[PDB]
Amino acid sequence: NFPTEYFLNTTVRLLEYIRYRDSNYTREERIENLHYAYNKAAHHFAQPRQQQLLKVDPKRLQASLQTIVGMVVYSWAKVSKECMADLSIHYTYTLVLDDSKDDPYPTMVNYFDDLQAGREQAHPWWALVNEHFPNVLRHFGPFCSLNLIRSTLDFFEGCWIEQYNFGGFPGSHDYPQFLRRMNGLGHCVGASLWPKEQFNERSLFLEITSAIAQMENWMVWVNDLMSFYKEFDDERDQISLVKNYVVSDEISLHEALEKLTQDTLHSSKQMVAVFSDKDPQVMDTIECFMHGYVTWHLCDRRYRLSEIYEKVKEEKTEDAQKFCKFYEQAANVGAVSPSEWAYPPVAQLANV
Amino acid sequence: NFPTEYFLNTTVRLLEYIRYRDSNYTREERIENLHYAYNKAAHHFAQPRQQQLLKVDPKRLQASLQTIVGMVVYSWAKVSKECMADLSIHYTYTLVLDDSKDDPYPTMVNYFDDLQAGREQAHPWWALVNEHFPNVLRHFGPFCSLNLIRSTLDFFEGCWIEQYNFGGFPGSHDYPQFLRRMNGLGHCVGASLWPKEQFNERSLFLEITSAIAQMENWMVWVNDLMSFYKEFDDERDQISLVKNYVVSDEISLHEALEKLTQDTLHSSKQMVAVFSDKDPQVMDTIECFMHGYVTWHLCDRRYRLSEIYEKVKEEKTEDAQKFCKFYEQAANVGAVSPSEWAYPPVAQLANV
Ligand SMILES: CC[N+](CC)(CC)Cc1ccccc1
Ligand SMILES: [Mg+2]
Ligand SMILES: [Mg+2]
Ligand SMILES: [Mg+2]
Repeated sequence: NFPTEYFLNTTVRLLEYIRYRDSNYTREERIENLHYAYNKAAHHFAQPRQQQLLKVDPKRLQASLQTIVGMVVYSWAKVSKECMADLSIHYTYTLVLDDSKDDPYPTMVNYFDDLQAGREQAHPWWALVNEHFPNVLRHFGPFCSLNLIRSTLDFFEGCWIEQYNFGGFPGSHDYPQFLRRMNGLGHCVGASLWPKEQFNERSLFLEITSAIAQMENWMVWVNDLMSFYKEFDDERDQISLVKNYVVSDEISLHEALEKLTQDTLHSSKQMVAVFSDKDPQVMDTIECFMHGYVTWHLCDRRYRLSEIYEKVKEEKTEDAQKFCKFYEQAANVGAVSPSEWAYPPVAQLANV
Repeated sequence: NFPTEYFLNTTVRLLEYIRYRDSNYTREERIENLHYAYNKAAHHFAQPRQQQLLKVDPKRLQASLQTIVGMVVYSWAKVSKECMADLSIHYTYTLVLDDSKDDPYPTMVNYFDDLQAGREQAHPWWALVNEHFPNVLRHFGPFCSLNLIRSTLDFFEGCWIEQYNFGGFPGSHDYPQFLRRMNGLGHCVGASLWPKEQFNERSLFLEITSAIAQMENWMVWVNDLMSFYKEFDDERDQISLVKNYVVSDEISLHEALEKLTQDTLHSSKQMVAVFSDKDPQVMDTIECFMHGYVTWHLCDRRYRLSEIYEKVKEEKTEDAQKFCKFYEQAANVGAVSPSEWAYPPVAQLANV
């Protein structure tokens, strides 16, 4: 019984308030990048070693690779082409784990010993991610790298904790954000926004650190919101910030939703206050990520918000009128045919 | 300036909530443990490798190791002697890194590659800490270990950031929590309260995870609260959670203090509220930690809370007397002369 209606009352405030307006790229640029990124990642995930260690249903690997290339490209609009590709590999790995089961425990028992000795991790995921990492890290200075590493690590714990579908003992007010922060790849996204070929870690240490701290919550709440739909009646997505707010904080799915919104709205207000007068170049990237990020949410299959445009394309509310007005802008700019960039299929590359 | 009355009220409330009371920890036992831990550690830090790779003025090392042994022994009341010893070494390392003013950049440049390769780290602090870690992790299961490994890493970055003496951009509301969390060592503390020889993560996963989640905030805010007296006039330490709230949030020092207190009390309440009915054995570890922690704050000279007792030992106010009650209780069990356990000095062990 997805609340609907109210969903719009939320989405609209956010979009209207952040003055949603994806302006980055040109149809003739957007595709150049979608294809470049998809091409490298797909060639990578098609190798035998990757194919044999990453346990993923071919179909899901493909859908994920596409949702990721879409995310990297639409949000990291100011980084190099190579950078998007390598980021797309790293984020495609994390998405595989985010949607998977399997118990880590058995393989994580000698984690730190194998680490300190230089011995491939028992867990296949760690074995492939740690092997690939260097191709992501080369694009960054040391500090931003630490952030990427830590975050990827935290995210690993989060997925683990998530495998107990636990929303927290009622009255464990802290639990909710504790868990969301742990699996939101906050510091990983925020730091990967600053390639060294384009930024000087030491010269912009303060702005970059501030961006990591602030963007962590914006980035995650916006997703907690936009994807409230697709994560509604799905297992594994059963445990979400909103849903755990209810359990742990003891309130109604209606209030928890208002909570997430009042927050998201504030994060947004402070992003601007803080980064407006600062280095134009920084603002530009934050700006592009924020708009591009929303464009992707209103366009990728994963979040399937189409099943809402075509479910309210009728209800003439001053609310669902704005929602649809927005959804339109989005697809208009970011709705592309996979037939123009996502090819050939990863599988087809694998059996060669 | 200085809310002597307001502080007292908040302190008594916090002590009340957590039920600050009579431990079953006998003063003769406290001394057994204080000496055991101090001894293994002093012998460790007196090793030559340690002696030449750890840059710390001998007197501060001596003092630091002592403050730590006290903190551990008085708070990890239910763990074995070896456990207290090994945690005492790891926590002394961390505390010692704040004395370092050296830029992590040059040594962090090849962090990930040396790591993945199994080559000794460039930054000496890492070389020692990572080499000693097994000595600590062996006391815990895999889950709990991951947590320690992560916090220590987050800790390293926080030190890095703190080197910039930056309290946050005005309006960057998410910065103080971000930073305090970065170097709070929360998930480390929380996860180190459950040795595998006494608990089973698999069976108590949700209880443990939840503790980590709530303890992270409790432990850091309670420390920020007790430290609020010594740091009040400390022009040296410019960036403290509260002082950052002042700058980042743009509020009066008093308003920020008001913020900490609310979070601290509320955090305390929810602690009990959530763990009273839970496994008895677990609530004991929690219940005891909170008490010794406070006992330690009340007893370690570094916080100079005795200066307060010396200024309200006669007022006939309910708060003022309640305070003294608790203090004399703590002094009763905790006030122990260093001569009784901390010997011989590390310096003397080093020449031998
Ligand atoms: C990158 C962070 N994200 C983006 C939608 C929001 C918290 C979740 C995510 C996790 C794992 C793979 C892809 C996306
Ligand atoms: Mg996830
Ligand atoms: Mg998910
Ligand atoms: Mg979500």
